[PDB]
Amino acid sequence: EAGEECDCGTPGNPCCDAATCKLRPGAQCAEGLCCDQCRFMKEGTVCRRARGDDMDDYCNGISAGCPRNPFHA
Repeated sequence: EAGEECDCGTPGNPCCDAATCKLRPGAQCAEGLCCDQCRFMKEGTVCRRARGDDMDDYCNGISAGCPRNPFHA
């Protein structure tokens, strides 16, 4: 979202930096599993590593939220 949850929304977020609710360069995201150091995790990077039971969800690279795997998320 990064709307009301612009700086964090809930403290249980990766970067949770207020610079994301500001026009400060360097911070692109504060929320989502695909957000690392307030930066979008590069496409191809998993936001969820599989382990037999789980399946690998891959980040879109330009999205902080973990995109649903089209091959059964």
